[PDB]
Amino acid sequence: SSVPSQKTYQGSYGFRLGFLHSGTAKSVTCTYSPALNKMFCQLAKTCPVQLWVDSTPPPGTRVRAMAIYKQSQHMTEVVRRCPHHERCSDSDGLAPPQHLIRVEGNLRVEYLDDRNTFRHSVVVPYEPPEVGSDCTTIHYNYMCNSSCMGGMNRRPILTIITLEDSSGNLLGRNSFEVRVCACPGRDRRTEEEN
Amino acid sequence: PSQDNREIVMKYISYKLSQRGYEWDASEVVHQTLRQAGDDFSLRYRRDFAEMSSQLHLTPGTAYASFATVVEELFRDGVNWGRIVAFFEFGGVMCVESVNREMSVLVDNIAAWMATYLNDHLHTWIQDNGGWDAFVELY
Ligand SMILES: [Zn+2]
Repeated sequence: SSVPSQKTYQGSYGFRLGFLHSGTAKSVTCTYSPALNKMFCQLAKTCPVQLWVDSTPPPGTRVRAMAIYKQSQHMTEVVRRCPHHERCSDSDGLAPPQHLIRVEGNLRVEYLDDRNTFRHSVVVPYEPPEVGSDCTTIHYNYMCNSSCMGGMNRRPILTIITLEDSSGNLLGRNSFEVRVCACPGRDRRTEEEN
Repeated sequence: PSQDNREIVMKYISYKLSQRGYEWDASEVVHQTLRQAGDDFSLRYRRDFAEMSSQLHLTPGTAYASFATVVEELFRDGVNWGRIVAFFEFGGVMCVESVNREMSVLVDNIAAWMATYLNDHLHTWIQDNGGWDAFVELY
């Protein structure tokens, strides 16, 4: 009956999200707009999300991703994939077919179907940035366009990224809007106009 | 039935090692989808397989329990086809790594270890989830 929280929480470790400086040139697979806090991508393409931190969390920390609908009319509905893409055989062997968000290139990935909320989420172990770099980068995949009727059906969503400890207590939260579409460039410069 | 799964190990390792120069050994379409799925996983998870290797110091004296510890971490959250493919691919990576270090004898050991872990922990799950022909139906 309740809704996950979108409220930002930099917490004790100074948790903040980052994105690549990709432009809106045509045929761009995934691009982020700072002014709208909205990422634009196309199905199954890698969307890099980097995690920026002021104080490195202890080992055993986890990074969870979860989608919610943005409009208050639909926030109580679970964000799941269309029927066409659930039965679509696009599974990598690690992700259950109903989940909308996936993580690629991480064998330690796990998918949760919450037995009380019935909301999907995907979580990886937190690891500090690679030696020489400054931030932890995660590659997400969205497995269904927002335009998909029978699933999202034109309803904008947000992705919530949270840091939690071994037992799942909140250490940090951040959020950003997401549109999965065919032309993320033209559709970005469009939404930026209005 | 256990002998049928020993074959899947040896066929997977023999073809992986035959993709390199080394020749070795001590329906076919079930092995076809496994081998290609495994070729996919070594690109997607090269850094994970590299980590799993460094934590398993592969020496002539390496016991089976050391190998079963690394593989048991792979199935900690449950067994699925993706993690099963990583298991076959990781074993194959170890066999390829051993002959590249002039330690070809270690291949016969890794094959035994994979066969034992397969029958002792993975096979009961495989039968209850539609068998191997459920794996060809998804991949
Ligand atoms: Zn869909």
